[PDB]
Amino acid sequence: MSISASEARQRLFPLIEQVNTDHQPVRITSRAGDAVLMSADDYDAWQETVYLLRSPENARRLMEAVAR
Amino acid sequence: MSISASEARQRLFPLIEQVNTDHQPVRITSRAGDAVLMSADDYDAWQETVYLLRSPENARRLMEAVARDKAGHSAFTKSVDELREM
Amino acid sequence: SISASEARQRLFPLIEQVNTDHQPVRITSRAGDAVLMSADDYDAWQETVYLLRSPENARRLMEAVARDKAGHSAFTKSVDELR
Amino acid sequence: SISASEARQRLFPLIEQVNTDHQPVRITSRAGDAVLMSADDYDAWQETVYLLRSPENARRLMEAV
Repeated sequence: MSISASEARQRLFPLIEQVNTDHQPVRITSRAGDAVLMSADDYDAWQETVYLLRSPENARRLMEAVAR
Repeated sequence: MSISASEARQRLFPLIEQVNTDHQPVRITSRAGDAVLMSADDYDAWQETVYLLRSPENARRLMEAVARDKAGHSAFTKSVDELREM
Repeated sequence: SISASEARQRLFPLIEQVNTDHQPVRITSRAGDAVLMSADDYDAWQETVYLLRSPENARRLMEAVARDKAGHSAFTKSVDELR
Repeated sequence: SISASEARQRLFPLIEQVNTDHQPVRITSRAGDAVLMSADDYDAWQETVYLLRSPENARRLMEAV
């Protein structure tokens, strides 16, 4: 799962299945710059958690509630 | 709040009570420079959380665990709700 | 956001786009949903929170980014003053 | 870490250390535990986290030249 763009183009569909089951990023290569394909749920989860880390109480809340 | 080093020297027990009740940091101001007093549990919880965030997959797992139970839900919702206010 | 059919068609232009404006693209499909972002945003996100494990590293990152913008010329000047 | 009664005796040198060393100090006490850190370092930490919300800002943190 570090591949050329032209191959990522043909395999796009299984690559979407993979990213949703694996939850690892796929590094895509090109003359145009590299891209990462990742699952929407991993992306959302990461952006949401970094937003919540704005408030240091929030991590304590989250940690405390898990361990319940 | 924000107070001088000279009064914080006097009021250290009550500022630590405050910091671990209201969870708002206290700026202590002085000739040298200024400092911030906060709750240690807030501080450590933050660090350890960031330690676990090695990759987006870890963020997803942490969101799962929050999704597991009623305790996770309300903690999460409350945090979202504060964030909606500010 | 765009479908996977279309993302498959336009992948090459989407790869250059995502590295030009640096905005991620949401891709929906019957197989599931993905996002496509530049490898640079992705690495920068991961690395930057990893650095932030110690909150003290935030000041250090700001100082490094400022040294970066200032240039090699600011450092040569320091060298010269030290002599 | 240090007790709150040691920290009271030495609050000035402590505020100076924390600004010079750019490392926090843990304070343990009867009223619970607290962390003392440089105000500027606290502010940079809060600001950086705020910023990290976009993957664009993160990119500009990494590729700042």
